[PDB]
Amino acid sequence: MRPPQFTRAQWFAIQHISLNPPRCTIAMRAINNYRWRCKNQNTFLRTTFANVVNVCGNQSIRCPHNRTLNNCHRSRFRVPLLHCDLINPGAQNISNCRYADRPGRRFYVVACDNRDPRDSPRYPVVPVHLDTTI
Ligand SMILES: Nc1ncnc2c1ncn2[C@@H]1O[C@H](COP(=O)(O)O)[C@@H](O)[C@H]1OP(=O)(O)O
Repeated sequence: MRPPQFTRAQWFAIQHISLNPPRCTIAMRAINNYRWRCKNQNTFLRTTFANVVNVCGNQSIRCPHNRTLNNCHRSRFRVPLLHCDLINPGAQNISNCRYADRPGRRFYVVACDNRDPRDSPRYPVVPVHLDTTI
């Protein structure tokens, strides 16, 4: 459940965009604050919001994880990433979750939609979901 105070685009940036992320255990705290249980896995794309918006404006394709949607877009280049892996599953409380940091590099596929009235008018079309990385 995305917290109502944030638009889909804002929650996407909070969960998946970070050029220079801190350790996973630290970065994930803000995200787990709004959940019932700690997130098992989360990926941060080391790029800028502006760059993802550009990927939105390219060739459209069916979303791999949900082919009924023809609103996905694949990046042209592989981008560095930071995978955050949960260490204590079901174990420790949602207050003391620790993560392992794991670097990676690949293409990403995002679903994009029309901006929310609360979003910046500068970007008519914005990224709202990370479908997968290849
Ligand atoms: N509207 C949506 N469309 C597609 N995937 C979604 C949507 N809402 C949540 N998800 C994805 O479902 C999974 C489980 O959601 P949750 O843990 O909140 O229940 C996550 O990978 C999440 O993506 P995301 O990682 O961006 O949150």
